[PDB]
Amino acid sequence: MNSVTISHAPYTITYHDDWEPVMSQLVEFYNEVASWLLRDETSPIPDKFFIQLKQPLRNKRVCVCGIDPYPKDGTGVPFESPNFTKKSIKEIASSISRLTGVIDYKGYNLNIIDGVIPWNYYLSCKLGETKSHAIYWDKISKLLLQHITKHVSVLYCLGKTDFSNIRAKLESPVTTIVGYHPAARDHQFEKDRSFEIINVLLELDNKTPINWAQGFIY
Amino acid sequence: MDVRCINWFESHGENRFLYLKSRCRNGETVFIRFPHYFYYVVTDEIYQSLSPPPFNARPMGKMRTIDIDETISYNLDIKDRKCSVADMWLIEEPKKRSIQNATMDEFFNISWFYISNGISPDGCYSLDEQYLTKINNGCYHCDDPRNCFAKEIPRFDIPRSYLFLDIECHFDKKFPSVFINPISHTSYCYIDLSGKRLLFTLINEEMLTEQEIQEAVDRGCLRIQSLMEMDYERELVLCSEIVLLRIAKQLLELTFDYVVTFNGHNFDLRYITNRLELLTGEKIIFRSPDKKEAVHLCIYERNQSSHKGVCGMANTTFHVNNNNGTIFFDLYSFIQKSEKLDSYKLDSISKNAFSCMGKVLNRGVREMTFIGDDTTDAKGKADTFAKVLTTGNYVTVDEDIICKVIRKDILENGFKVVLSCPTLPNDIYKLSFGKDDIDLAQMYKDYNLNIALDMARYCIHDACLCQYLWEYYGVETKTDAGAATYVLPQSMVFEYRASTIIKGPLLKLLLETKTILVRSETKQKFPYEGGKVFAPKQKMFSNNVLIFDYNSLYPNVCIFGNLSPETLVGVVVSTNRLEEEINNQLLLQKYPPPRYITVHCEPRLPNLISEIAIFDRSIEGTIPRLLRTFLAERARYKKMLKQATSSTEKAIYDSMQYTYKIVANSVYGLMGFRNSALYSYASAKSCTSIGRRMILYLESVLNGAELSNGMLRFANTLSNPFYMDDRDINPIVKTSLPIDYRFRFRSVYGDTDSVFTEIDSQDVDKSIEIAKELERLINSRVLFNNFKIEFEAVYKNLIMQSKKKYTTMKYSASSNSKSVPERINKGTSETRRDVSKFHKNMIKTYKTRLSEMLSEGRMNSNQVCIDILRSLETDLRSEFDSRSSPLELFMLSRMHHSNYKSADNPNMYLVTEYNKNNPETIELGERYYFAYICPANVPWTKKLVNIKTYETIIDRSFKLGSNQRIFYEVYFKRLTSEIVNLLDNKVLCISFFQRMFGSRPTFYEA
Amino acid sequence: SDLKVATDNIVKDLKKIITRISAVSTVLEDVQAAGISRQFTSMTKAITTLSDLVTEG
Amino acid sequence: RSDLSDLKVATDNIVKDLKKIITRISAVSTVLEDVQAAGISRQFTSMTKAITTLSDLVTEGKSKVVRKK
Amino acid sequence: LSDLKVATDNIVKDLKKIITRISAVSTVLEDVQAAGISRQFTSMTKAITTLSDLVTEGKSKVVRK
Amino acid sequence: SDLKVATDNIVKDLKKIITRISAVSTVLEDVQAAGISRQFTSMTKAITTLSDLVTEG
Amino acid sequence: MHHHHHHGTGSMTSSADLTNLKELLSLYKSLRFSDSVAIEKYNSLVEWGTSTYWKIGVQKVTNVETSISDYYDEVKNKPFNIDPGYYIFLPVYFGSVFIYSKGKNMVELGSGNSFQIPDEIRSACNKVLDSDNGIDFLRFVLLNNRWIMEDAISKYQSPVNIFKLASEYGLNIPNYLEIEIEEDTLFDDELYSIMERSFDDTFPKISISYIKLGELKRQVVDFFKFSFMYIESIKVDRIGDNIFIPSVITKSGKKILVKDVDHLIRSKVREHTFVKVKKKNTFSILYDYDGNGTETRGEVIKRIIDTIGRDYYVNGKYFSKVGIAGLKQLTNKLDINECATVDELVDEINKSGTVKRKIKNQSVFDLSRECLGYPEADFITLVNNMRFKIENCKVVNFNIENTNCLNNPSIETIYGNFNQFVSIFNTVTDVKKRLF
DNA sequence: CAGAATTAAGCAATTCGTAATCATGGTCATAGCTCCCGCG
DNA sequence: CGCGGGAGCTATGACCATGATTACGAATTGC
Ligand SMILES: Cc1cn([C@H]2CC[C@@H](COP(=O)(O)OP(=O)(O)OP(=O)(O)O)O2)c(=O)[nH]c1=O
Ligand SMILES: [Mg+2]
Repeated sequence: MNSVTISHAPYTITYHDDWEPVMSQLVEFYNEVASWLLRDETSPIPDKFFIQLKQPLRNKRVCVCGIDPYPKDGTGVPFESPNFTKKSIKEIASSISRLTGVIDYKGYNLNIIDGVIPWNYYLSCKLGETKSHAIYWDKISKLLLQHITKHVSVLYCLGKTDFSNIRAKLESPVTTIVGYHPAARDHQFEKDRSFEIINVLLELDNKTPINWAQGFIY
Repeated sequence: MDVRCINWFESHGENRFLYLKSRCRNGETVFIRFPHYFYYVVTDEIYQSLSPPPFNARPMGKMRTIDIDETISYNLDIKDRKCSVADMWLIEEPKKRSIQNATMDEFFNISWFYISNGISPDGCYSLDEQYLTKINNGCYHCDDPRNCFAKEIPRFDIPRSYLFLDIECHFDKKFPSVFINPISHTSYCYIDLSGKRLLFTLINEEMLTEQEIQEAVDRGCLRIQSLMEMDYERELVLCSEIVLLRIAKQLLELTFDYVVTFNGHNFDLRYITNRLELLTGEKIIFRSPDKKEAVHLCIYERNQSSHKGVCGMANTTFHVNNNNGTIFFDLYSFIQKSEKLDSYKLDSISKNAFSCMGKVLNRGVREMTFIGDDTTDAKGKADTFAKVLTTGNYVTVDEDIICKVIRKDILENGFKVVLSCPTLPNDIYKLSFGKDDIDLAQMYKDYNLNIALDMARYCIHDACLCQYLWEYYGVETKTDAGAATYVLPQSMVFEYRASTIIKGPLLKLLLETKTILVRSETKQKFPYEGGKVFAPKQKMFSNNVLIFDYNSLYPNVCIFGNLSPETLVGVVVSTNRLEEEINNQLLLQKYPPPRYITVHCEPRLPNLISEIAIFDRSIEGTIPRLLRTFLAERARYKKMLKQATSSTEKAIYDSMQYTYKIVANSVYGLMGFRNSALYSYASAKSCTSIGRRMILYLESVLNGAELSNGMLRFANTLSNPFYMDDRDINPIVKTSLPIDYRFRFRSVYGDTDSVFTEIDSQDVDKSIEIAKELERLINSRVLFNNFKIEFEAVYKNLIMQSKKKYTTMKYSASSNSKSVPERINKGTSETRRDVSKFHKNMIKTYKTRLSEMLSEGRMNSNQVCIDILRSLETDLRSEFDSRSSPLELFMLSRMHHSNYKSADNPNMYLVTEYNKNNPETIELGERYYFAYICPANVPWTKKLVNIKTYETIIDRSFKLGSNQRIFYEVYFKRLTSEIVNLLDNKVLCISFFQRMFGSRPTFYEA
Repeated sequence: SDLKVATDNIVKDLKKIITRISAVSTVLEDVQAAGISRQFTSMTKAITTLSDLVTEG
Repeated sequence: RSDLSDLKVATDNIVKDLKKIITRISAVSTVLEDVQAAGISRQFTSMTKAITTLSDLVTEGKSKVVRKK
Repeated sequence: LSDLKVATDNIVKDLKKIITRISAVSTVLEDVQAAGISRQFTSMTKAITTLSDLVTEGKSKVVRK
Repeated sequence: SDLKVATDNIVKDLKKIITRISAVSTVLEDVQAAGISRQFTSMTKAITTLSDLVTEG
Repeated sequence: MHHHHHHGTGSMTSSADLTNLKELLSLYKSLRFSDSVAIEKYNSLVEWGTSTYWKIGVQKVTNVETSISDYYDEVKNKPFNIDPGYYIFLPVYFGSVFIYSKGKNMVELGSGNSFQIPDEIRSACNKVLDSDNGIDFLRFVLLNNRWIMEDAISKYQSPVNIFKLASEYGLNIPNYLEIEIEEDTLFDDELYSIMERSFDDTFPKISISYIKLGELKRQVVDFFKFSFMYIESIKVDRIGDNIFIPSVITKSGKKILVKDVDHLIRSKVREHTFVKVKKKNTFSILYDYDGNGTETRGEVIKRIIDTIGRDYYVNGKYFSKVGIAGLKQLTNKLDINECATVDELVDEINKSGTVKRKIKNQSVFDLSRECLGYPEADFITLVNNMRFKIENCKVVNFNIENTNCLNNPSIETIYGNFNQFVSIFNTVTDVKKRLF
């Protein structure tokens, strides 16, 4: 649980000891991308760009990866909205509702799940824009997902178009599930039963299956 | 009104449309917006079974449906392959829907749009105007493409517009980052509809002081402060970076036919759009021709996984999200797909492409004046060199030294160049346009106006070099022919590989032959034996070797025996010789030999001993007459190659016919490829089996064949090897040769379709016209049906070190004895890309040495082993001690992919480490230069381990450190093992290899 | 010929011993077979010395 | 000879009898040394045939118990 | 000869070979007796008795006292 | 006719033994005398065993 | 041109691929008791999951050591104290232990091969697996050409209710008892012997496996003394028609039972030698040991066939004798009425519609190979060295070219009976032509 | 209202590097095993 | 006089190190 100084607006960024092998390169990449990144108003606050750097990676066996935060009201934690207005976490909660048989809930949060680290590939985006900070976060996103997939057993990707390159963005073999995004049309995310597939692929790796009922906020 | 299809391009989002980019005769760009809707093919009862009616449905007629599944039958009796003829209707929906038991799902909607509406994507059409509906100026909308695109007028030349560009960026580090490094130059080649090629370079003015800016204004450069002040006619324009980016943006938003870059989607266009988003927040907005939907320039990565091994990601190409119709074309990706070169950096492509032989008229102390014309090299090669010399700056002489162009003269039939070259004794030297031989980061450290104008010249050389590679590879002609043949949009032609480009003419054929292919069970992959390779009879041939090459062997196999998945009657297998004999006789009586061909093939399973594939030749399959279409295209581009005179057009049309040969062998290979829907293991296995029996037949006929008294006789009879045929089987064949020509032929080597026929004559012209007589006599009597061979070459001094590895002098059928031979290397060290240039140079020199001491015959074998190993000893110790040769002639190269069975593969780990440490990100499919590098304090290493750990990827900005050195030992190990593979006295070779490298040398066994 | 009848009784006893070796040798355990192969290498050494004495003298 | 429980007494009897055979072979060898040092003229071709059959029989008895795995 | 150590070592090292050859003669005689051939042992008895009484007088003459 | 001449060579060898013991036996020293005395008791034990073999019939 | 993805991704997340992943997990948990068919299905699902997901936790297997010792604890050769509770005492029989996987095909312990079984007993076993899907495998024993269901190892249901349903289904079960143990009693040889006498089973039982109700894991207990008995001769006695079990006779006269042929060849039993036999008061049990001789397996086959008889051959797990084959053996293998002529045989196969289905479904060669009881691999090896002259799919003349296979005495014996094979082959060929 | 949209040619044969496997040899425990001395 | 304690030699099986063989995959090309 260490902090490394950044020249730009997130001056102190806090990282767990599991994140330590890639922080000397993350600071190098962020000190060149941030001076042009922070001109645009970012959907998460820059003070909370790296609040999932605080999460350990040894206990996590599943990485759930979105490509970016929400275009508005980004809290820095992927797939968290305390107002529960976002359709992506709503459809995630619907899929887990069919999974776990839990119909009564007030929100869903993937950060409180043991063994699941909710990840945004690009750590920020502009207000009202999707994948706008792609060019800023390409190198940092590559390096951080390189680091995550060394520790987690199963990577789940929430984008079919957005994570089509993910076998090139990663180079270490990891269990990669490129799933449909919850906000994708045709209700393809309603149709797929990927969260069981996460547990079965963990059972293939002799890992503890994710109890997805931990994510519900009562 | 008459148009010619420039490009087809589809828009997505909201209402989904297809667009055509077209040009009329007067020069107006005309767009036709079609409705783009999904295409499905179902039976008539299924078409009435959909409760939601389709948006449109028009009848395709009663079309037979063939279940192309391979079931091995131990008994002779086979179920007839399903031939359910039903009336089929084209389901046309604007929204994607899933239909149960829907057929023909392998094809794209765009090919279905082409063929069901009868539109050729490379065609000229008189558009029936009342079907067109005018949206705005230049854009029309055609609801009924069948009736509007009905008149296919022939070709007319159109004013095709272009924009060729490279950019240069300031790297104080090894490689530019977007965020910290500015753009120095953006060089542009604006070829508009009026046809004049405007060559202008935009120069950044924040990289220079106002003393240097006003000096540039005094020297003729134009200084601008806005977009409207910009003049495209001015050769050199000074501007701010933000105005430079706005000029770049407004040029890229122009509706060109082609914006062509080299490595520019990956670097130049991405850098332009990202630096434009950084400095001013603007984006390069591509608008649709109806101005409905507009997208920004976002370079999307596209990855192609491999189809062998673990199916890892093997190639990465970058493209532009365009919807205005401009074919944004990266030449890096195209030449990576097409050419086979050590690296596809632009200066290596300029090494390979614009290589001309130059005579010397004047010699000076520091200036060497080269002349090149139709007498020095091939016709049209000197125009191509002069065309590059119009903007070229540095010319590489004999691929080793790089010389700056002092003064440029463009002749009528060649070039006149003055080069900063040391005085060289020979008169004719190879001239290539490859390297600049500069430290660009060093010129960025001490940037001035003279350095700015020099890199403006180099940047406009690169931008026009995109055009010279465009015309050298003939990419608009290649694009048009690929669009017509593969029935694909012009922007889609090279981007897909074989499997998609088959599907266009395959769909044309399956609608023509009224046939649908379906599969019920899963496709199962088995290993099958390929084409037969014969061991060489001996290593050296003093005596001339005739080369007989089948005209498209595996296509002619598939056409001859009607090898398709759909015409496979079934597969008869036997675990035992008893049911093999029963099935053999009962196979002959059930299936007649003319209409059905039984191919005795290699078993798919270990318990089976025979696997006989039966093909119905009564009705022609879709794979054979698809191959007939592909060899028709190859034959017409081959006869356009024959009528071609200039070397550039000859290279274009030779690449055309080679590409069509490759895609015909891909119609082959998709039957061997499991994940294709044209997969037919029996058809591909029997294709290799018939090709095996044909090369065995042509070998056994040509081996032991003698010519006597003007009569050519063969050792074996001229029987069709699969059945009794109507043609006579008499090996006694009358020639049109003189009586006194008594010469004996024997086969010494055979690789798949190419038998190497050693005639005992050494006369070149005699062997050539005797071999033309042999080619005529085999094509008239020995071969049958579609099978033809061509006498390609006479191989003199054929040095076969192994199978698939030979060096020889080639005399073609058009060439004579007095004509100069072309030294052909096939699979040897000069060909291979994992072999360093120093290795290639000493293999060439020692091949020359061994050839001359074996041709003289004065000198014995043990002592020539002595002196050539002592010469190797002194050369390798001089190279290890002096280290005079640079790093670039010890650079290996390999393709960066992810197709690795091991997670911890050292090559993959090397590229990932270099991608972490260096600002270069080596993409997938990139060919990177790497060398074995060790610290210089390490002495000569006897026993070699951890060789992959000594690999260091070499960049053009990479310089070898003083502490580091080239690991010469393993290069010398490979060189020594090839050299002792060349020559005799193996025990001394073992001792020599053991004393120098602590190891037993690898040795070939014949 | 006392030496000849002594060697004849030796080879008859050893023939009976090798027949019961064939009787027990299918299921001899590893330390068992190691010991009896050690004794058979001692056999080969002893008959090597005996052959040297009958050859050289 | 019939229905023996463990091979250990059987193989121990085998080994002890074979120690007796090694002792008797070394005994006949070291008295052959004495009769050769005596200087009496002897013809030992049939003795060489006897040791040839001895070596063949010892090899036949050895080869069944030589090697594991 | 000085200090008589080499003489004692010499007279010790041969007598083990002597008793080895005596046991060899005993074992060859056992091998003859177990062969079943008919044998007379009179001259051998005379040789062993004269060896025995020469050994006993040597033992009486080698006493430490 | 080989065992008899073998014992005759043994008798001649022990004749050499007893003559050299009688030559050196003017001084013998006590511990080596006790060692060769126990050697001679082992000799007489082996001779008694061989005499039992020749006199058992 | 971005509308065809950066790199197209399959629908991993679809439900059918979840069923493939769950099947991959189920056959991964069943690796040690699956056949080669389910091993190939597991490897197909592994390569699918590796092409589909960029890594999976499981890897491809080239060979699986087929052992069920995770469910089955160490065999106790000494008396012990049994805990209080309810137990299911099941007798372990002498023959080769076979296991019926969830893939509806029978697996051999120690080899993993699929032995080929009669149709009714496979149908009964498949209906047993259709009754309870929680069964991991069905432990079977093949002794004297009989399949006894030893045990039904299942996650949930006790084997007692399995056994009565299998006995109604036609399967062979032991007469087993379930009892309480009242107190800590030394499980000795006397209580073992009266437990064996309580098992009213004529067929030989080598040990007893008891199942706790509290614990799913079960343990085999076995009280015996190792014995090494001299061998008088080796005999075969006929257990089915053309089916012979090997047997070993001692010099005392007591008969050592032999599991299969490959037990007799693996342990290298020779006459006038010693073999490892487990001794009981009731019978004798040959140990499953490897032979320590230097004699190769083919020369053991040489010597065994030479001692028994030249017209005996190895047929899988049982010896088979050759003879003059005719319509009687074909009607016996077809399980149909005895028939005088081939015409009458054609008629009765037409009368019995399922027998006509069986004639249509398998080939002439497989029928004629099974009718004489030839093995699979040995007879393919024999025919693969022979050239045949043939009229009308009938062997008029047979000759062999390569005599290297005649060193195999089973192949030599089947070559001796190849005239009768040709006669039955022509008969079955005429039957297949006249039916169809 | 907050993305999806499938491709993908085969095998033969050589070379080279790495890693598993095996032949050969060196070394070390280890049982045979045999004698020296000794003490009752 | 007879067997136990001790010590030294000596083949002999097992283990380990070194180097040669070979399967095995990548890289490449010929086809
Ligand atoms: C090049 C190539 C060839 N093949 C097969 C198919 C046939 C044989 C011979 O083709 P060849 O190159 O000699 O020339 P060929 O195709 O026979 O045509 P020409 O000899 O040029 O007329 O090899 C293939 O499968 N894949 C390929 O990429
Ligand atoms: Mg060809």
